[PDB]
Amino acid sequence: KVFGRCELAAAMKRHGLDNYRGYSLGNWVCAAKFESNFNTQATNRNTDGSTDYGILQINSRWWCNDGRTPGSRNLCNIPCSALLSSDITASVNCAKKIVSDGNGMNAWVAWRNRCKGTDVQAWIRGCRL
Ligand SMILES: [Cl-]
Ligand SMILES: [Cl-]
Ligand SMILES: [Cl-]
Ligand SMILES: [Cl-]
Ligand code: NA
Repeated sequence: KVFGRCELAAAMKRHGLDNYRGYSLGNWVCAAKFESNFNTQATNRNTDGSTDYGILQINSRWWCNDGRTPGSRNLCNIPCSALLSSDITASVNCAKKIVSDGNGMNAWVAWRNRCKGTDVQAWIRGCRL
């Protein structure tokens, strides 16, 4: 599923992501924009052989099981496929664990490089929330 901007903001809010760990909703929307272009089926292979999955490009090295990342963990206790669903519940639940892991949203390198410090409220501008 390819979400609209405000559609995704609303789904993230429903699932309690807004201001989770102090990160306003526009931070999450901006991160999704640059990680997946709002496409739940986004995947991207890393050089190390891990894969990133879904709207927030969550990595199999630590967070989900795909059966093909040797030595990896599955800290969200989910198949990485669950991260590609139209329903974002698994992605949001796992994102909450990632953002609580110590480095905040810096776990998402695209958020650090393209969202951090910017006018992230623009991402929820105009949205009926
Ligand atoms: Cl689609
Ligand atoms: Cl915001
Ligand atoms: Cl594995
Ligand atoms: Cl933080
Ligand atoms: Na894994």
